[PDB]
Amino acid sequence: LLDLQKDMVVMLLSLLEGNVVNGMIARQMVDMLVESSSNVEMILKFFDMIVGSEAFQDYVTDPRGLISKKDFQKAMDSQQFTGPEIQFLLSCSEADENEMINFEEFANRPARDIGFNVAVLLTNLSEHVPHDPRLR
Amino acid sequence: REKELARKLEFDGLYITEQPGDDDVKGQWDRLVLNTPSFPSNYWDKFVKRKVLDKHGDIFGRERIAELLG
Repeated sequence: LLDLQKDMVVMLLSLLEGNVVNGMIARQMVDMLVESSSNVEMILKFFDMIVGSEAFQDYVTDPRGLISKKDFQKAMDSQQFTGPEIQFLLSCSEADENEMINFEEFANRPARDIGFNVAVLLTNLSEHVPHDPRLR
Repeated sequence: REKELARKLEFDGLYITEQPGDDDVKGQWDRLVLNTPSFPSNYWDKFVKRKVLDKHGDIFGRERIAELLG
């Protein structure tokens, strides 16, 4: 899915390769991204993630290859992301041993470049259709 | 110096973040001074520390920065 998503956004960029000045077509892309912005919000909160390797000493509660789902349950959550996606993150930990959270296997969710891609798309949308509101 | 360090924390928070060692030399003596109550001796916005907890404190402990400060 990541692959597919990657090449997908690639086409979306290839579409923009012709674009420079306030492109009509790029703007229509902006508009669809307006319509689908819910989904962009979803995928991006997925992009908030390898982030959790930070959790293993910032809020450590064992440092023996294991940590309880509590000090990191109210760490970074205690300053942005919905805690629903932290409980989602407990499933991402796959309940290692039991309450304890596994470490490096979190870092795989690779996909990095996708985010580069969309980022490029964004930053370039900022440029393809310059000096504009809804876009930014 | 007061304005200096203070505005530095106001925007950069280097002791929250980009801390000096003996490198970034000026700050080595300057580490200790923040701890003191009377750091803002004469800046005439002498309340800045609480703005500092107001901004950089959310990233960390709100009172852990106060542990550094107030």
